[PDB]
Order: sequence, then structure tokens, then C-alpha cells
Amino acid sequence: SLAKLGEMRTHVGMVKRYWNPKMGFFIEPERKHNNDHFVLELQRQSLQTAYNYVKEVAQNNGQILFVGTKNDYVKKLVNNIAKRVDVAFITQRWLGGTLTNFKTLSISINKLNKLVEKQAENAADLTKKENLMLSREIERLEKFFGGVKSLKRLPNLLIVDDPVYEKNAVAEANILRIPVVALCNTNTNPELVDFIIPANNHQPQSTCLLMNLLADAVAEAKAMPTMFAYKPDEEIQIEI
Amino acid sequence: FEERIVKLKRISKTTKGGRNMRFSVLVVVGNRKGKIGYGIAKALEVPNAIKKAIKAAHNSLHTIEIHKGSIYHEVIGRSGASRVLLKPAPQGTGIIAGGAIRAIIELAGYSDIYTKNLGRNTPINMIHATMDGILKQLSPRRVAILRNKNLNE
Amino acid sequence: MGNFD
RNA sequence: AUUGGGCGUAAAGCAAGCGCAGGCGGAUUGAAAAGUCUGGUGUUAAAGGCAGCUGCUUAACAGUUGUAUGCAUUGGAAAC
RNA sequence: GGCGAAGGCGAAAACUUAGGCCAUUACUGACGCUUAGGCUUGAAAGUGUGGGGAGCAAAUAGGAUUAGAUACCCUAGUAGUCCACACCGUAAACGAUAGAUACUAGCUGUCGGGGCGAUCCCCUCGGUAGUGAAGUUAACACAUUAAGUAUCUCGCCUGG
RNA sequence: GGUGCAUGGUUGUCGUCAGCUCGUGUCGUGAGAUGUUGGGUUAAGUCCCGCAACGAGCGCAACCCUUAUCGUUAGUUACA
Ligand SMILES: CN[C@@H]1[C@H](O)[C@H](NC)[C@H]2O[C@@]3(O)C(=O)C[C@@H](C)O[C@H]3O[C@@H]2[C@H]1O
Repeated sequence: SLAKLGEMRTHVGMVKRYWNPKMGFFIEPERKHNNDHFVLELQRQSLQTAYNYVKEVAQNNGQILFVGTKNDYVKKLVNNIAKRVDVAFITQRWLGGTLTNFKTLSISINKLNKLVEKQAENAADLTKKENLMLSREIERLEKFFGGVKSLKRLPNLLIVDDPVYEKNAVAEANILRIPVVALCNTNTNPELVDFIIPANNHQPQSTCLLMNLLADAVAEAKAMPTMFAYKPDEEIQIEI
Repeated sequence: FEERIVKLKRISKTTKGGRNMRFSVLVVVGNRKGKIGYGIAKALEVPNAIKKAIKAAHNSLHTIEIHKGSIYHEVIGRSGASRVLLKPAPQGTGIIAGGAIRAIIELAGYSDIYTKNLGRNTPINMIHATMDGILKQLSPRRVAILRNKNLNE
Repeated sequence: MGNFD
């Protein structure tokens, strides 16, 4: 129904035989190609289910936060998607405690407001040390609390690139009652994710295509244009 | 909504140039109508520890179901090697329990139940085992939906 | 289920 | 600790092995039924436990109405 | 790394013998597990009979050391350490885990058997190790060779 | 007059050493750990990058004073 299979050409390429046998129903015989290869029909069905759920959630003002922490490609991806659609985002991964309670988020947003509206009148009046401290505090807030400045209630949804390397937030979400949608190839615990996406993120092109697809999925909620949902073209771009 | 104490203890960590004495408090919270929980806290004095324990227990609040004002099926709960054996009490006999178990059962809004303790009694471990056993409770609708028959028997 | 409200 | 516990570091798995007796055991069918399940019959005294009733001013009590495992014969059931 | 039930087993060869693994397309007909009592084996030190006794060396002597040193250090010197015969039956004789029976996610090395084949890798049955989810144990930790799952038998356990 | 092992106040020492604990949340049935951890940079949890941690207080630095440059005030009993 969406994203015809002719555009998915390099959807595999995960690590060699280092996985979790909690999966397997989504995987074809492993020892036949020495790589984690997925079945594409169930892939498209899961993608359609994820699209349906995210559009249902966002239709009623469901705000989402991206999870982008890997080295180079996902950084630019999350930057582009966050600057395109008015949603919160995470630059560097959580240190714990920034998602389990709102009071810390409240003092963080208060610090951000005070800092910006005070540094608006303090840039060269005193020594370079205090101005540099103000700039460093701004940059630190961008590093950790950069995207969390437009929310008054706890985030109702979040999209994760992989449960590994982001275990803290997903564990809190298991503790919490918030639904979870995430990417996972085979190195996950499927119990911790409620909307499984068996889409491999090893190849950058597939990650870019899926991220743009989800951005367009959340785009229709706020009445903003869509770019790559039914387009008969696959995103091809040499790794930077 | 009752917040009765269970067991308050003196604890202390030993450090170079003095050891820090403090109070540890165990609390259990129950509306007597279904919302129950338990918590631990430690602090330098009474009020901070009490507030910490109340907040912790309120955060971990969870509901519990009532079967004709009784626990309609047997349960042997275990946690930290402390067996708790709970069995239904026919209405018109009264509720029997020991102090900590007394408070736990009365705080959960349970009319009567026959209880027994196996193993070395220990307050926190016993509370954990009892709550694990009570939250393990089944229901006739559960067995009905997991079975083919839609009746109790 | 869907439609998280 | 049959109900109702253990044997790695707290007591406790023998230094290891061959094995008598004992205990426990692959599937299908038959026969009886050695126990078991299930009836009838006779036997488990009286007093006493337990339930109802009655006269002791009344409870204490006493009496009465029944109940109580087990055993043997006898006929069914043949899943173990 | 391998072997055997354990203790234990490493120069070369000659003789006899033990059990193990794989395909069974072969045979007999459940003949299987465990095992009270008994029986066999069972490091090293020692006891008895007799040899041989190069070194090594408890006790023993001397010299240093120490307040003292009947010890660590050094030089001396028997029992013994070797073997033939008949004894002892002790242990940290430890995986401190009795055996057997099946069953319960994976991953990485090593070796043995079978096939394919320059080696190498491949698959299948196994010995043997390490890593690691469920689960278990109070914890440590254990993890298809379980301290998991349940069963059968024997032995052992009741404060110091 | 005595009891600084009965005391307030003040003082020495580690020592101008940089560590001490706190709130929140997580982990573990627990004492507890997590920050304060690892890597660079200084004498310094001064500072930052990463990390199941985020902040916050204390001491440390900055918050006082002088010396050396200059502006600017008054020129005396300096100055002449
Ligand atoms: C040798 N310097 C030490 C060192 O700085 C100690 N911290 C690691 C420090 O610890 C203290 O600050 C304390 O917290 C308690 C006291 C006993 O010693 C104090 O003085 C202690 C200093 O004397």
C-alpha cells in the first residue's frame, strides 16, 4: 500500500551472527547467506502498521521525540528532520533521570528561558570568562536539553533508532506507561518495544528513507507538506 | 491513607573520620479500598525519612481485586526464601494474621484470610513475598478467557 | 491498541 | 519435613569401582482381580469425643437421640 | 592436549589385556537403573622380610642469625627416597557438586569418528573448554556437561 | 583551691589538603552503589568530553587590599 518494494534494495547488511534468538520469526535461514536477512512482505506490513499507529497518535496532537545519537549519519538526519518538522529531538543520549520526572525538565526549561533572555543583554560587558560561561551553558543545553523546550506534558511518543546504545530511556518507558515505537534489526529485546520495526539501520540509505517516511507520517497531522511517502524513487546517497 | 509504621531501624555507614548514623523506615500505603503499595526510606531524622517513604510508596501504588471479600484460591508466595501461604477464610470467622501481615491484609481492604509463614521471618522480605503473591492472583474471567469453557467450573 | 489518547 | 526440609561456598554426596538381596522400570493384547474404587451383610462394648433434645433456679452436670475410623465375607469396574 | 571409574598415567621397543567412539542396512528379546550386606582398587608417609644404596635429604652435629632461635641461611649425616614379597586403606582420594533417566534460548575455540574435497572451511555424532539469555539459589554465582526441569535408588544431615 | 575525660568561648594539627556530604531518579529483596565514576587540562569534583545520572550546598577559585601604567582632584607645613 505504501513504499512499493521496488525501492527497498539494500534493506539488509547487519552484523555477522551477533544477534538475539528472541527474534527469528522475522528472519529467513541465517546460515544461507552469512548475514541477517529479513523477509520483505512482513517488513512492509510492519511499516504500514507503524505508519497507521503514528498517524493515529499524531492526529490527536501526539508529539514525538527522535532518538539520534550515533556517530555521523543519524546526526545530520535528525538535525534535518528536527529543523523540518516542529518536534522535539535529542542530540546526545540521555544520562538518566531526564525522562522519568517532569520537575527536572521544568527546571531545565526555566534555566533555558532565563539563560537566553539574560544573555540577550550580556555578551561583552564583563570579562570574557562569564560570557564564555554563558555560551558554554547554551551549548551544553543544546547538547542535552536542546530539543526539550516546547513540551508542557510528558512526551506521548518517541521513536528510537535502536534499543541498544539507548537502553536507559527504553527501560524507563518499560517502567512508564508510554508506548514505544523503535527500529531494531535483531540485536534487541522485542519485549521492550511495542511496535517492532525489523528495518536494518546498518545501511545509511534505508535509515534515511525510513526516517523521511516517518517525518512525512507525522507531517500530515500538523498540515504541512509531504515529500517522500508515495514517490516512485529510492533515496540514494553515497556515505559521507 | 493510613500510613502506619512497620519497622524502624538504626543504620550507619562507616567512613574515614566518623560514621553516619541515620534512621531507616519501612512504610505501607493502602486506601482500604484497593490501592496498595510499600516503600523504604532512610534519612538523618524522622520527617525527611517519613516524607521520602510516603512519596516512594505513593509512586509504586497499584490496585488489587476483591473476590467476595476473600482470596478465593490458595496461594504460596515466595521472595528471598520466605514462604507465605494464604487461603480463603469463610465469612463469619474473622481475620487472623501476625503484626506485619495483619497490617498488610487490613490495609488492602481484605475482610478475612487464613495466613501462615514458612521460613525465617524477616519484615522487608516477608512484605515483598506477600505483595508478589497477592499480585499473582487469578480470576474466573481470566481462566474463562484462557479456556474453552466460559464457566467457573 | 492504537489511537493513544 | 508422607502431609511439610536439605546435601557448591554454612552441618551434610561415602575416595573410587564390581556387584548378592531389596526398591524402581520400554509398547500392544488377554485372563482373573493380588491392592485399589464401589455396594450389602456381620463385627469396631459401655461410658467417653462431636451434633440435637430433656431435668436439674441456671450454667457445671447427668440421661437420651445418632454419629465415628478398622476388620472379614459377598457382587460389580478393569484405568493403574 | 589426551587417557582411565578413581588414585593416577609421558625414554625406546617386544607380549598379553582393558574399556571407549561412529554407520548398523545384523542379531536376541526389555535381558535396564541403583545398590544395604560383601568384594576389588585405592597418593604420600611408615611398619616387617632382603638386597642395592649416586645424589636428595626429618631426627642429629657444627657455623652464622636473634635478647633468646630447640627455625627460616649454610656445611655435615642415618632412617627413608629404589626394588622383590606379604601389610597399612589414610587425605584438599575437589568440580569441596552420587549416579542414572529424558527434556529446556544461543555464540566462540580444541580434538576424535563419517562424507565431500590441494590446505582451509562445510555439515553429522561425540569428548572437551570458554562466553552468554530464560530459570534457580539468600548472595556469590550456576547456565544443555545445571546448583534448571521432574523422577528412581543409595548414602549423609539435626546448635556450638 | 581541685575536676579542660563533666563544659561554653577561643586555639593548635592534618592544612590552604582538596574533599565532604544533600535533593531528585535508577539499580539491587540489603546494608549500598550511582553524582564524586573514566579521559584530557591546573595546585584545585577549577573546567570540559563520555558514562544510569541530573542539579544543589559547603571548602577552592571570583566576591576585599597593596605594588608596579595612566587619566582625574589639590597643591600645603611636600614641592621652590
Ligand atoms: C590528608 N588530607 C586529608 C584529606 O584531604 C581527606 N579527604 C580525602 C580529608 O577528609 C576530611 O575533609 C573529612 O571529611 C573528615 C576528617 C576526618 O578529615 C578531613 O580532613 C582530611 C584531610 O586532612
